[PDB]
Amino acid sequence: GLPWYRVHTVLINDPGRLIAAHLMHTALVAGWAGSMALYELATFDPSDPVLNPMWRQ
Amino acid sequence: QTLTYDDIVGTGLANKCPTLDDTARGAYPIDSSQTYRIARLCLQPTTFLVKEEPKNKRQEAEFVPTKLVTRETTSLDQIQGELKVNSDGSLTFVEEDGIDFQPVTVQMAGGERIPLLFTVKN
Ligand code: CLA
Ligand code: CLA
Ligand code: CLA
Ligand code: CLA
Ligand SMILES: CC1=C(/C=C/C(C)=C/C=C/C(C)=C/C=C/C=C(C)/C=C/C=C(C)/C=C/C2=C(C)CCCC2(C)C)C(C)(C)CCC1
Ligand SMILES: CC1=C(/C=C/C(C)=C/C=C/C(C)=C/C=C/C=C(C)/C=C/C=C(C)/C=C/C2=C(C)CCCC2(C)C)C(C)(C)CCC1
Ligand SMILES: CCCCCCCCCCCCO[C@@H]1O[C@H](CO)[C@@H](O[C@H]2O[C@H](CO)[C@@H](O)[C@H](O)[C@H]2O)[C@H](O)[C@H]1O
Ligand SMILES: CCCCCCCS[C@@H]1O[C@H](CO)[C@@H](O)[C@H](O)[C@H]1O
Repeated sequence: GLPWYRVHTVLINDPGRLIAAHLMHTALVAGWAGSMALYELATFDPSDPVLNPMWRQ
Repeated sequence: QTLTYDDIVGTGLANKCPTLDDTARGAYPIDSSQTYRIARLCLQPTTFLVKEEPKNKRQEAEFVPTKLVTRETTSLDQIQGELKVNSDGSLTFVEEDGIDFQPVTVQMAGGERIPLLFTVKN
């Protein structure tokens, strides 16, 4: 069979499933961005942009 | 032209103090020999400001706006007391009784809730 480092080559001649895989990657990246923003909002302290701005946190 | 409870109920007007027309720019004479009282004192708050708690003592803290979250339950009303004429012609209101307190919760930017007993007791 295919070795483990080649499993995704099944997409090379399958444009529709390539689009599907690219869609899933895009979904994962967009979900990371939303998740990351929510985590930061749950931890960010906005009370002092002078001595505790976002880049200290 | 006089409103009933059923005219007012649920409108929010019950939390509002009476107003006077723009024509009411007169003068009410005080007879230093007469005794007076305030038959009704009403206080309708429109803004609640909270002083921020700063980390820097060199920094002068300011009063910031807040959001009222306990609805139209804030006004003081039906307050009465003596209105004394003092020897120097000044007047002193001495509060006696009435609905002279309201618990109020306002919310600061970021979510911190500030309860207070808004009052003119005594
Ligand atoms: C963008 C991400 C992505 C996408 C769109 C695909 C898409 C595909 N994979 Mg690939 N794969 C991926 C990442 C991805 N893969 C990763 C990270 C691995 C290593 C684990 C693999 C290993 C792999 C194998 C062995 C095979 C495929 C196969 C395929 C095809 C069929 C679907 C399948 O069987 O997946 C398999 C399902 C997964 C790999 C699920 C991965 C789950 C991750 C690792 C953890 C997620 C758990 C949870 C949500 C998060 C954990 C958080 C933690 C704190 C607990 C399809 C083209 C198959 C194929 O067609 O071969 C010819 C196949 O046999 N993939
Ligand atoms: C746009 C980026 C991109 C895309 C779409 C591909 C796509 C592909 N690669 Mg290439 N490659 C890339 C960048 C990319 N690569 C980079 C940056 C490197 C150096 C790191 C390589 C080095 C490389 C080698 C040496 C090989 C491929 C191979 C392949 C083919 C099979 C992949 C597979 O089945 O893996 C399956 C992978 C797994 C089942 C698990 C891998 C788990 C990794 C090691 C750790 C987990 C990563 C994590 C889940 C995601 C974080 C990613 C993010 C931080 C970027 C497929 C055409 C293979 C090929 O040519 O087949 C003929 C092959 O041998 N790639
Ligand atoms: C004018 C026509 C047209 C348009 C607008 C696009 C636009 C796009 N194509 Mg391309 N493509 C075209 C013609 C077109 N293509 C043709 C004729 C072919 C040969 C078949 C291809 C082959 C092709 C491949 C193989 C791939 C793309 C991909 C992409 C997307 C990459 C960016 C992305 O995913 O952002 C993120 C997405 C958004 C911000 C949301 C977009 C909202 C969508 C467009 C609306 C959905 C409704 C719509 C009717 C669905 C079909 C749209 C379709 C016309 C693209 C982008 C949406 C890639 C892709 O889909 O990655 C996931 C991809 O892998 N295209
Ligand atoms: C420019 C931006 C960019 C690019 C070019 C890529 C490219 C890729 N990503 Mg995506 N990713 C991105 C941004 C990007 N990513 C962002 C912002 C997020 C949110 C965090 C993700 C989340 C993400 C997930 C969850 C997955 C991918 C995967 C992939 C690979 C799919 C194709 C493949 O089969 O490779 C084959 C794999 C390789 C060629 C190896 C890549 C090696 C990378 C570059 C470094 C890994 C180093 C080290 C081994 C990781 C250890 C991590 C461990 C400590 C947890 C491709 C390399 C998928 C993948 O890797 O499937 C196997 C996958 O599952 N990405
Ligand atoms: C379905 C649906 C829905 C939902 C959705 C959701 C809910 C989503 C989510 C999503 C999400 C929530 C996502 C997330 C993602 C994440 C990710 C993707 C991550 C990744 C990571 C990584 C990749 C990492 C790596 C690393 C490590 C781990 C260590 C260090 C180093 C590094 C960085 C490499 C709705 C309702 C809208 C409607 C429609 C349908
Ligand atoms: C239609 C319909 C349906 C549908 C469904 C669906 C569509 C689902 C989907 C689902 C999904 C799609 C889900 C998701 C999942 C996700 C996950 C599981 C995630 C994870 C993540 C994480 C873990 C993260 C982490 C982090 C980051 C990334 C950054 C920041 C930090 C933290 C740590 C937070 C149902 C069946 C209901 C029913 C019938 C109808
Ligand atoms: C889209 C669907 C998924 C949505 C779910 C993800 C939501 C993430 C939202 C992040 C913003 C909420 O962030 C949350 O805010 C409040 C107020 O500061 C914090 O709450 C903290 O402070 C308040 C102060 O009143 C305390 O009463 C409370 O006990 C304490 O936990 C949480 O520790 C923080 O995590
Ligand atoms: C996608 C919807 C995410 C849910 C949003 C939660 C309310 S928003 C949230 O409110 C907290 C309390 O006022 C603040 O302390 C915090 O800074 C703010 O991010």
